[PDB]
Amino acid sequence: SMEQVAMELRLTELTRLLRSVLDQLQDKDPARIFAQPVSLKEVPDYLDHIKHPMDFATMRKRLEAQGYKNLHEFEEDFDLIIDNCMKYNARDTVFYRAAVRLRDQGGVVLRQARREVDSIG
Repeated sequence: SMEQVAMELRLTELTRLLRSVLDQLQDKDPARIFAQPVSLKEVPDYLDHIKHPMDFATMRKRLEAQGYKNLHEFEEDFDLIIDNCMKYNARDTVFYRAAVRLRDQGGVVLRQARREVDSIG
């Protein structure tokens, strides 16, 4: 149908906007701490602690399959990156501190993303 096409164009355009959001958030992680999944070879107990691992590569895979229907779903995944790190790692670690800085800096980017998503529809 023509409606299904129009819906698909909307999803494509959301995917375009989320790709730019993802790039801007990942720039706030210059150490690449959150770039890839925590290695289960290197942290073999990880899944005993963290039930839903997340990282920027995993988000990018979902994004490119157009697997984010709305901004809320994308934000859920970004918040998992931060929140998983802040639980597994202690306050006095470079990992925890990296997550706090990513959260704080990312907030700005996400605030305007929400306005753009609503504005453009």
